This record gives sequence, C-alpha cells and structure tokens, in this order.
Amino acid sequence: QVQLQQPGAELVKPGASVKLSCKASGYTFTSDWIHWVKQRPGHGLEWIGEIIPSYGRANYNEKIQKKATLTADKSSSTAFMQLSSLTSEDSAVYYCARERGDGYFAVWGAGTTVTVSSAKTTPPSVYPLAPGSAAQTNSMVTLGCLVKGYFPEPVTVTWNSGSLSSGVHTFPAVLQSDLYTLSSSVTVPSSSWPSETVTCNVAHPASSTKVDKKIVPR
Amino acid sequence: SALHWRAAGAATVLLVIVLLAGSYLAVLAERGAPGAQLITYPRALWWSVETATTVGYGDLYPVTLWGRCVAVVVVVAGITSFGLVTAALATWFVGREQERRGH
Amino acid sequence: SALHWRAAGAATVLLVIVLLAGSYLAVLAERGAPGAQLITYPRALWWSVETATTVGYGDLYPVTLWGRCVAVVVVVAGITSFGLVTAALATWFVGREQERRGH
Amino acid sequence: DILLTQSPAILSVSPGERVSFSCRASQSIGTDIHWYQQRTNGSPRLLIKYASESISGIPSRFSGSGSGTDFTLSINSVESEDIANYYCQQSNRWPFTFGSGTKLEI
Amino acid sequence: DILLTQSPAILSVSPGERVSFSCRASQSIGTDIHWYQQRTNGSPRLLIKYASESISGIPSRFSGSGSGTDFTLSINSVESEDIANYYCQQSNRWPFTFGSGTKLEI
Ligand SMILES: [K+]
Ligand SMILES: [K+]
Ligand SMILES: [K+]
Repeated sequence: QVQLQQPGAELVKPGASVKLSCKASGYTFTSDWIHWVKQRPGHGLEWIGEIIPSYGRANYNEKIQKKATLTADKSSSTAFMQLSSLTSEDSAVYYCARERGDGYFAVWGAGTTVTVSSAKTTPPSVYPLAPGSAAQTNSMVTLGCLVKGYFPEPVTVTWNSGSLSSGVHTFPAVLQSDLYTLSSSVTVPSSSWPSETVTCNVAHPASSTKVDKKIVPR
Repeated sequence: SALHWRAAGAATVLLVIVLLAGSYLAVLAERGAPGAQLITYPRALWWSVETATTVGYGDLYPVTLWGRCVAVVVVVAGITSFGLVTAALATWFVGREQERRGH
Repeated sequence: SALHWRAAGAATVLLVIVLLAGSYLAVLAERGAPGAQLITYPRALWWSVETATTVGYGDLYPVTLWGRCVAVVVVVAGITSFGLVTAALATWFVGREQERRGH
Repeated sequence: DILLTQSPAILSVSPGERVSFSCRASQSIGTDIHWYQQRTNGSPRLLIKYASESISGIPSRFSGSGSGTDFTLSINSVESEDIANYYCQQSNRWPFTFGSGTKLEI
Repeated sequence: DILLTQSPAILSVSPGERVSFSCRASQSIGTDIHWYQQRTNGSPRLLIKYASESISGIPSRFSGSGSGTDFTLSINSVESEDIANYYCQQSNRWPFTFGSGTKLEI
C-alpha cells in the first residue's frame, strides 16, 4: 500500500510560508533517509535536501537559494518540509521519496502541488457533457464533463470511481483570469450507455472537495 | 577459558560493533560534504573493513572532520584487535613451550 | 605500575607529539614544492594520523625529501607504538596465564 | 557537483523498435547511476538501480548498461505504455543529482 | 600551477536579482577554493572559505557552492554595496593561485 502520503495541494501567498508533510508506512529502518524533490511545470527533477529521521540530521542542495527546512516526527513516521517566503519561482510539485541509505529512491510520494498566488481558493463547477439529439452514433459513444472555474491546481478526474480507465482523456487546464478550467472525456461502447451508468468523479484538494456528476442523455 | 582467548573473542565482537557503528556514523558525517563518496551504507561498511584492516586500497576515505574522527576510532580498534590476537597467540605458544620443557 | 603499561602510555603520548610535530614539519618541508598537497596544517595532521596508522588511503603524501623523511619518522613511530601496545598486551596475558596456573 | 547530461532530449522511435537512452556523467562514478520513469502527471518510478539491476515489477524489456561516465537505458520493442520522461540519477558523490531527462516519443 | 578561470569577466545584473560568479580550476581541488571581494580602491576581503563556509560579518545573501573543478559564488538580490571585483583563490596545491576576477555591475 501507499508508502508515502502527501497532501495534494497547498496555496501560499507571496512572502508566506507553508509546511508540507510526508507520512510514511511500510518497513521502517533507522538507516532510512527521506528526500524532497522539486519539479516546476515543464522542467525536470531538482533535489532539495534530505533528512535522516533516526537522528534528525538534514542536508540541503546548496547550489540553490535555501528556502527549505526539514524536520521529522519519529512517533508518527512523518517528514516535514518548511518552505518560507515563497514567490512565483517556488510554485511547483514537491515530491518526497524514501531512500534506504543505498543511493536510490525506491518509492516516491504522489507529490504536493504548491501554488504561490494571492488569489482565492475556488472549488470547481462540474457540468455534464452528453451528445446532442442530432448527433448519430457509431460502435462507440463519447461523453465528458467540464470541470470549470477552479483554483488553484490540481484536480483529479476519475470515471466510475476508477472503474473506467480505457478511453479516458483529461486535458491540461488553462488559466483565464485567476481561474482554471479543463475538460475530461470518456468513451464506451455506444450500446453500454446509458443502461450502464457513467459518472465522473472530480476531487479538488485545495478546497477539500470531491464531487460526482452522472452523465445522462439530454 | 583463559584470559587471552576471552579477550581475543571480546575484541572480535567489539571490532564487528565498531565496524557497524562506524559505517553508520561515517555516512552521517559525510553526507552534506560536496565531493564525498562515503555516503551509502553498503560501501561505508566495506570502507570500515578496509580501514580496520589497513588494507590500503584507497578507493574510499572520509573528507570531513567527523568522518576522519570515525576513521581514527575504526583503524585503531582494528590495529588493537589484531594485535590482541597476536598477543594471545604468543601467550599460547609461550605456555605450550613451557609444557614441552616439562616445567 | 608495571613497565609495559608505562611504556604503552609513554608511547602514546610520544606518538601524539610526533603526530603534531610531524604535521608542522610536513607543511614546512612541502610548501615551496610545485604540485604539493601536504600544505595546510589541518590536513597534514590527518596525513600524520593516516601515516602513523598505515591506513593507506592515499589521498595525501609528501613529494619532497624532507617531507619523505618526516613520513619515515611518523610511520615508524606509529608502527613501533602500536607494536609496543601489542607487546604490552602479551605481557599482560602471559602474566595472567601464569597466575591461572597457580604458579 | 556531478553533472548528468541526457542527450538527445527527445527520442522518436517506431512501435516495436529497440530504443536507447543516454546518460553521461561529468566524472567517473562506477555504476552508481539509477533510472526513473515518469509518465504524464505521475510521479517518478525506479526502473533500474546501479546501472543494470532490474527492479521487481518492471517489464523485462527494460535494461541498463555502462560504467564510468557513459550509461545507457534500453527498451526492447517500445510500446505506448513506455511513452514518458526518463531521468538518470547518481549516488556516487554528494549531493545526489538528476539528469535533465529524455522524453520517449512513439 | 593550478589555473583558475573566471568567466565571464563582467556580470550585468539588475537590482534585486540573483547573481552567480563562476570559477573553474584546471584540475580537481576538492572544495579548497576561497572567495574575496574587492571594492574600488579597497583591499580584498574574504567572503567565503573552502567553497561554501560563511565568514562572520558577511551578509547572509552571499554563498558558495561546488567541488572538484566547478565553483560558484552566489548573491541573492544584489545591491549597490555589492558592486566590485570578485576573485577566487585555491589552496589545494602549491603555490596558491588567484582567478583573474569578475566585476559585478548593476
Ligand atoms: K597497511
Ligand atoms: K593506498
Ligand atoms: K602490524
């Protein structure tokens, strides 16, 4: 099961300061090191620093401005990273990984999308997307849902609580006046709908909101 | 049994402990020092064995103060322990030579 | 107490002095020789410890005649001092084994 | 710091072909290189540790080779599921570092 | 002798930006590099010893990084008082040597 758990998102105002977490589980040795990696949109992986829980000793990537501070709660097996005085440059996905002291990261967390912005958290509006009565149908049918006007990223769109995976496309959001919008599509055999219900689940971490929206013919 | 054989045994157990603690502490002292190679446990253990035996391969060595301190403790424990065995073997030989002299 | 324990102690104090003097003299002998690395005191001290214990890391060594001479004195003092401890431990074992023989 | 160069940045291969990703270190690092796979919006996944050791759960078509400064991650007969970014990482000298990555494109 | 190359010779940065001075040695020298600051008609002042160790009395915005042959002196948010010449110096091998220097220009 998930060995490393990180909150999906954190919103931070310029100059502010957030504390990300990383709860671990599974085999725990005294030799384990917890690392933190930063990935700005588009760019690659950047090592930030490390910490060894069974001692609290931490090291940082000194080639970059030091904005982090690592600590660890041995009791709850949780690693913490204190980022302070952030700017647009500090917005990115922060992964945490576990290293058995032998050089490689065997397992990584899902990562926390940190967004530094003055904006306000805005849950998304999920609108169904079913074909019009004039559109014909082939051996397959294409349905979708419009996750619109949310902030900040990200949003996890699933179909039938994960049951449907084949035939799904979720497009990259787009920013238009401090509010993101994206759309996800799903395709099933034309015969299977709407007899076999089709629903889109939309979780939005920054506002702790997960909502459903069944897709019924117009 | 005799003191010298117990001491030899003790020295061995102790050396193995220093080796392990030494491997762990070397990694702890070295990580954080640019250019350092004594940074993963498996090789640090190889390094401690190398050190304690003074084999001198030169493939790994500490670059920090604390790492060097850990190195001193390890080599010294190794030299001492092997010297202890040597001394124990001498006691054995000296004792047997006295017997062979029926005295 | 006994001679062997005093000698061991003496040898240790003496070794530490050779180590320090050796660190200072190595820097003095080496500075002025192009390519030399034994030129700052902190590492020269690490070098003398390395040398006296014959650990063989090979990260530092003298390149001048006087530096090499300082190296000989240091390693020899180290080999001798550790051999002295070994000999002292043998005297201890041999003495205790005689006692264990109620003679 | 150890520089890890991954070039070319993008690889165009045809379905079924044999692809080879390159990783060049700025100095000799034995076989202390590790390969990660990252799919669109997923997190990194260890594919190969210490240059050539297979990890459990990874398709047998993945392998690595090299030592010193030149490393290679190979995929026998690529396929849609392999489409992603591939990063190398070194643990020879502190601090650990990552290559800039190469995207596989079918 | 160890050659210490400092290039570019002049750095043009805007007030508040993050600047990075480069120092490349002709051979590997661990972290045995030191950084000095010299203002117009003043004498050199130690800013960073052994590649990354802060000196007492120096603004926290000054830092250094690197090891082997590539070294960097960084200044977070430059400012008028930082305008000057910056030299690197090595103590790995005899004789000690200085880089040719880089002037910071705002
Ligand atoms: K030796
Ligand atoms: K050697
Ligand atoms: K010996």
